[PDB]
Amino acid sequence: SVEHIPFSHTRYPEQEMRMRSQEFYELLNKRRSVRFISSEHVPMEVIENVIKAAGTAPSGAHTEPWTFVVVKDPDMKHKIREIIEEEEEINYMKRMGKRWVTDLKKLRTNWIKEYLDTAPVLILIFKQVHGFAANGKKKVHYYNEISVSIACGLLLAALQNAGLVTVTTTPLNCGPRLRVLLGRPSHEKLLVLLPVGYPSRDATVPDLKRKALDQIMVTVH
Amino acid sequence: SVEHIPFSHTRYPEQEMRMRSQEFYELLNKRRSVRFISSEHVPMEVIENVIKAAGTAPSGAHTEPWTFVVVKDPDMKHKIREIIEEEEEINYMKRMGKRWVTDLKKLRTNWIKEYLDTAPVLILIFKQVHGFAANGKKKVHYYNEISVSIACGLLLAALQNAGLVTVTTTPLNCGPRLRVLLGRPSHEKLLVLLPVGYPSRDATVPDLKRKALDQIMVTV
Ligand SMILES: Cc1cc2nc3c(=O)[nH]c(=O)nc-3n(C[C@H](O)[C@H](O)[C@H](O)COP(=O)(O)O)c2cc1C
Ligand SMILES: Cc1cc2nc3c(=O)[nH]c(=O)nc-3n(C[C@H](O)[C@H](O)[C@H](O)COP(=O)(O)O)c2cc1C
Ligand SMILES: N[C@@H](Cc1cc(I)c(O)c(I)c1)C(=O)O
Ligand SMILES: N[C@@H](Cc1cc(I)c(O)c(I)c1)C(=O)O
Repeated sequence: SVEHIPFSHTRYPEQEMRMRSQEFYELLNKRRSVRFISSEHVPMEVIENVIKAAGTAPSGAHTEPWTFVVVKDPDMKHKIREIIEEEEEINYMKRMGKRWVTDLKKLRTNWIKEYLDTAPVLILIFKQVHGFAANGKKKVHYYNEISVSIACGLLLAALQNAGLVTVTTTPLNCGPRLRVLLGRPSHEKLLVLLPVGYPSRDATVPDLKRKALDQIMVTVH
Repeated sequence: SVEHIPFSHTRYPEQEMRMRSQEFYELLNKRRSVRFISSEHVPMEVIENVIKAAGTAPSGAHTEPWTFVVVKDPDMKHKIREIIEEEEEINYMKRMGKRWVTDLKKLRTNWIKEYLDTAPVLILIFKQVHGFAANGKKKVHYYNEISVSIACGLLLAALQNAGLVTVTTTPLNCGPRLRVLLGRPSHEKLLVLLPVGYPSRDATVPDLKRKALDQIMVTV
């Protein structure tokens, strides 16, 4: 059924629009995945306000196919760390394949993940690959992966705006074990882990360049 | 290859963090998919900046596997409308199946898509399923769909921040036809299509409510 209201919208005059879009670009452009996170405590309000932000993503036919699992318990965080090192280490020695580990080299990345223990909160984003109403019939979540991914793009923006850092991780093959560990139901699958907090004093990043605009944008006549 | 540098953070005193993260939530919450786009011209510098924003996304092994095809030419915009409308008609009639079609009544969409002609900008996000080294050899794009989608998330944030509207659309079975029409290379696949501009004077949205925090978040 559902009815249809007018849309009220807030416009800015063209000059203001430009300002806000340069500035927002200049802000997002400082976002860098950080793999070295201070142990220092983050305000729980903020973590909430960024998850809230993520939950404003669009989603196939309005299905909102996403769960955000927040872990700050030092002992559950450790248990996650165990599952992921065990798996990542197999992924590096063999599972990923030679080509993938080669391609990874430059980032100086290994199966050791200090941050899963040091980061004050983790965020595990789970997609719901279908759902159930209160009625208990299966519902279809169209384009669930894209939807949750967008939402997730929204998370990254809110974190960077709120002055927190993270890295977007997809720990290969740790899905099923983390589901079970975290008591998530069978219709939910892990899509990303994000460790959240302040960068560590000694935090570094790989000196990578983003592509020039004329290499992501094509105008067509 | 490599090179690793000290990372420079720009920190905020906690009170300010709650304030910024609340405002940014409120800001984002006023975004809705809008399917009635006015034909007013929008400024390029802005479309540009929302794309620069979208391009600052993370990506699997720093592959950046995204191409944003911007189309403002009315002729071309029209030929996109023909293709899509032709195909969504089939989609609604025979091809999406009954369940899906029903799931969509509440939103009052069909295969007529006027914003394809009306809107002053179309943005087609394509994902690069693989790419090419400077030296011409194939390189793998790890998690390209998630990477491109994420970028797309930042693009939606950037549109919103800037006072424009759109509607994330997935034109099922339009992929190939639009690819060739827009001249794109074989290794590119259309993800999503965004008609961008201001809302029409008349513009509606369905009256949907969003989940509350405790229906999406779970602490352990
Ligand atoms: C990936 C995905 C696919 C979508 N595909 C379409 C579509 O093909 N046609 C359309 O009108 N809207 C599409 N949308 C818009 C959604 O229907 C919209 O977000 C949802 O109905 C709730 O709307 P909201 O943005 O106002 O919160 C899509 C959204 C998502 C994220
Ligand atoms: C979906 C996808 C998967 C990723 N997986 C990992 C990963 O598992 N481990 C890791 O350290 N970083 C991962 N990242 C972070 C990227 O390596 C990083 O985004 C890329 O090198 C560019 O770095 P930047 O975010 O600072 O721009 C992933 C990013 C994307 C979008
Ligand atoms: N892409 C088609 C069908 C469609 C409508 C909506 I609303 C939606 O959320 C999804 I998934 C698909 C169209 O544009 O009408
Ligand atoms: N997930 C592993 C390996 C990995 C590293 C990077 I850097 C990356 O972009 C991707 I795709 C995979 C790890 O976290 O070490």
